[PDB]
Amino acid sequence: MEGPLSVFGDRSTGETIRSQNVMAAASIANIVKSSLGPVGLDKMLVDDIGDVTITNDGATILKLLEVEHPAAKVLCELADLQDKEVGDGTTSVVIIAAELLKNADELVKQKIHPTSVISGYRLACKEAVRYINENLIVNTDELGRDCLINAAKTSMSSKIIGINGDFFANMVVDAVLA
Amino acid sequence: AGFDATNILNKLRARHAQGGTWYGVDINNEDIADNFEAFVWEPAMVRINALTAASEAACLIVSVDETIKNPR
Amino acid sequence: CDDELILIKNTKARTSASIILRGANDFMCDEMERSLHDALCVVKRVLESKSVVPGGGAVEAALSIYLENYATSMGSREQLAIAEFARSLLVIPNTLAVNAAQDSTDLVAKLRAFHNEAQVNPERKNLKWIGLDLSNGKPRDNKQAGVFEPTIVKVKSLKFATEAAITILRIDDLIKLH
Amino acid sequence: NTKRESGRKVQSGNINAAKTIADIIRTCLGPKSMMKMLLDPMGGIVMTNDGNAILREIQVQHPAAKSMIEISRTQDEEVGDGTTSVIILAGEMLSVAEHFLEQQMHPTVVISAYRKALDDMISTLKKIS
Amino acid sequence: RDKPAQIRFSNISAAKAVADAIRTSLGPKGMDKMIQDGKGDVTITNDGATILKQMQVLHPAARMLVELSKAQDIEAGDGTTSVVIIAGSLLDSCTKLLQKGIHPTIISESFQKALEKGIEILTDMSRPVELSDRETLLNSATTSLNSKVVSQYSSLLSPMSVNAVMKVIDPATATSVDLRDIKIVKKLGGTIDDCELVEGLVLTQKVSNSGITRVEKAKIGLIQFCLSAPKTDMDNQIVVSDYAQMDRVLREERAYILNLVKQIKKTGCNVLLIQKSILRDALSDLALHFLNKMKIMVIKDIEREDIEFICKTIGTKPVAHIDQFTADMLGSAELAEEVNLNGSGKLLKITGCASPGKTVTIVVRGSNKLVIEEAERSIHDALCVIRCLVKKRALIAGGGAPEIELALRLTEYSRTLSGMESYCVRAFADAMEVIPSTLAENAGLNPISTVTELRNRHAQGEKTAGINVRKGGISNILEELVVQPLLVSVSALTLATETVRSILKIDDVVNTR
Repeated sequence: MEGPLSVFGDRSTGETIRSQNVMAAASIANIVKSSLGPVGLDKMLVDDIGDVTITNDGATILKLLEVEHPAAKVLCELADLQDKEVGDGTTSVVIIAAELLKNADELVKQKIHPTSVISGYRLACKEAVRYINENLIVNTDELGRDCLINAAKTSMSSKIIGINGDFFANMVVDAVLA
Repeated sequence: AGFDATNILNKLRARHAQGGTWYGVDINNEDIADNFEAFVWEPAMVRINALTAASEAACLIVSVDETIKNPR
Repeated sequence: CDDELILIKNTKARTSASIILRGANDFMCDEMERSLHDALCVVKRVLESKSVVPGGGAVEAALSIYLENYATSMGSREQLAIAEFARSLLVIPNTLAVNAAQDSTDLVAKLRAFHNEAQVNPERKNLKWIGLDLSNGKPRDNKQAGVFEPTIVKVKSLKFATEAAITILRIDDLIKLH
Repeated sequence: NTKRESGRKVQSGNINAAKTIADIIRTCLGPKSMMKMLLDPMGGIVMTNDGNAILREIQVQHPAAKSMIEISRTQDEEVGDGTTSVIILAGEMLSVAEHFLEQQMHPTVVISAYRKALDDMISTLKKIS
Repeated sequence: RDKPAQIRFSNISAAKAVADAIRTSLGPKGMDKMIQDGKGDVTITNDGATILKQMQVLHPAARMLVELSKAQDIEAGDGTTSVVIIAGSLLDSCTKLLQKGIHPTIISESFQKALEKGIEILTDMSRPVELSDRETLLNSATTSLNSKVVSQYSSLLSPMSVNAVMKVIDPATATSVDLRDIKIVKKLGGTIDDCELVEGLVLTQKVSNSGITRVEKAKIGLIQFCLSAPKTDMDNQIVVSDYAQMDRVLREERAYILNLVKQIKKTGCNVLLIQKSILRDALSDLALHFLNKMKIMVIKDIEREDIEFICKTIGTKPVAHIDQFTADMLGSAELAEEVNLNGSGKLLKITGCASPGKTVTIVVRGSNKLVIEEAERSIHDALCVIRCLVKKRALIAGGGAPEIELALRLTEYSRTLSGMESYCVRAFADAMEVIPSTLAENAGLNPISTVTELRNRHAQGEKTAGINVRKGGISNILEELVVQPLLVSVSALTLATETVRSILKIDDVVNTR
């Protein structure tokens, strides 16, 4: 860690255990960034000199990772519990989750009273909640040019290996409607 | 002014989302408000002067990461 | 194909279809089927929600400078508070397109090209394209592709984003245990 | 626990152990052939036409020293040949392309490159087959 | 020599940093402690009001503060940090005054004189509020319960806390409604919703299975008597070598005792709390299930809690062997009720009994003991802060805020004393401004915005008021609904005064071998 090393256990006596957590938060987030999604490169995860695994998943590495930092603790579960939510946000939560605990406690400490800063990271997310729920704008499969057929197609034509989106513009429609 | 910069600075930003005429933090009054109406008064000429310096005074050496010196 | 299936024609309790994927080998069908499932899933994820959000951070990098200016809106410590998160809706694409090696500072150039004072707009429509297609690294006008995620998966992570932040605060009295 | 290793350095770790295997059995390959000697810590003579045989009998590193056995065992399972050829192509190409390309800053167009240099490869091969 | 100063300084040093590492207090501040111990054991700790006791510290004055940590917790049960946060507020002046030409003796009564005048002014900022008032009970519980574990179940706990106190209330501004009085028992199952205030005595025992009495007509438990049987208390010359004669001994042992338990049910007993001792085996597992054949609630190795409360409430004593029958020293019982809510938990409920005008027994429930302890420590400290308001009827500024009010005004008494210790008072009269700015300690970046303000926030508010430390916003520190009886704060000052004054007399080097 950083700071006084003679008192173990997340007493670094001051922001030393805040920063060692946020720099760990940033560090534990460094795992998932280059792992983010498929464009995020598959990591080869050494489980032992004889044990490895290859995953770019955000929640797969961190279940395997050990975290004795509190901010590294909250980051693994957030990758996992949002995976437990969906699996969208195995990677997603991790990046800013390093930042917001680094972003939160700073002003919280500044307190006029700590209650003020808590919403700042909720409020914009709430304002993202509306904005996110305000989105029919992209991802709508039901509204296509071909509707479900292109919802098939464009989703097939995203993963397209081939004539996926030709006969397969039909199938995802056929499959869900069979 | 005895003030925390940032909150005051952020206020001034909000105060420049509200106001923005002369508003600023004035150690003159140790307040945050219109400067020119706070009797914070200096010609606008020195601004361009400083700002001709500000951005340009920095861009000189950052144009040089290879800097040669000689004994002679 | 030397592959036989027992065709039950006009199933009278309810309709059905069993779609036979033609590969020259069986693993050609999985490339289809992997393209199919996510196509099936994303349409099923549009069967999860009507309101649906674009893949990629053009959703976030929009509100980013929207809400990092909304920092200034409340000003004070909240301009600190609100910006700290709303500066961070910039960073996810900075991971996204860079995972595609697009130098997302070029992407946020394209993102915030969409993201305007004139376009603050999730709407349901695009006067700005809010889609960021993560099979590329730069926005594509697909809204039916399989990469995008429903509004269910996101507002979740919004809690998770703020969850690493204040979860670690509520402690009092840092101590040492022998 | 908390540890992070990075990219091109890990890619280099992928380059290193493989780059060694890419050599002797490449010399052992084909009508111009060699043997790969293995010194036992007691001094026992071992030489083969397969370096993975030498690897199984000596220290194997967690990098591609492990994998260039694996994928050659993958090559050993399928056609039962080219294991000698796979070890010497992979680490070589990974030693060849990456630095030239990553200084241009991308695995990305290199991601497409191998299957593109595979494409004509597979293509004109079957054509001149 | 030099021996007294250093360790006494170390008493002021090692304990101060511990007391300095204390104040993160009142809510969302700092970052969580997942604590690798001095032994390496990894432990998660939050809400340092409890962590005080949990904290393991050595060194003479440093371990003194954990022992001083319960000092606020032992009698009061509210604001447990109040003494530990000021444990270094005296150590503030300690160094200076030893270095000021002021004697540890002159520093000794200095703590006193500062304590004397301190608790005096606190009475002025103590707003007396009715000792029996449902609100001053409910809201004292609420405000605490708001800070304590459950903020929702507060609405359940606070009246149950009120109802538990108002049952045992001996309405006074002096000691009443003790902790030995109110009996707080835990039951697996139910809910905190199903946490039940029970006026009558409820013993928490391990009851064998069911098919036993949930019903009326029971003579109460707490029996120490063994059941004398062949192969128990009675001589059997039947020798055990061969398996058959080894078999002949248990059968006369098992066949006889079932008459004994009938005699036990003949006493009218549907309940036996059996001594944790053994007269031989005391009651064997033969005897215990035979007791369960008679629907007699029976716990071998009963807790000490239901031994004394059944003496305190039901007025119960052991009764003799049931062949000898009983002296009927078992207190009066009527309903012996085992609540099975989804069958979870074994709970002995005596509805109606001898009672000492006291001992509400509140059954604290939940899906698990963790859910239970969410209510229990909360209802306890809710009872406690109510008990504190029953102890001292008043509500003052909560969370250490009034000490900064006491700070300025004790600086006035720094002048009124005009003594050598008036300087000592002065040094400490400014050492009570430390906590609110210091409570903000541990969280984050760009710090200083909190510090001198919380000093000035009362100073700017004259001697009247400043921002609340637990709530926030410019207001009266005193009237918030962050409120504690005057006891809690006058406790803390009284507690740290002494143990830290011992430091002044801590001298040389002396160690028991």
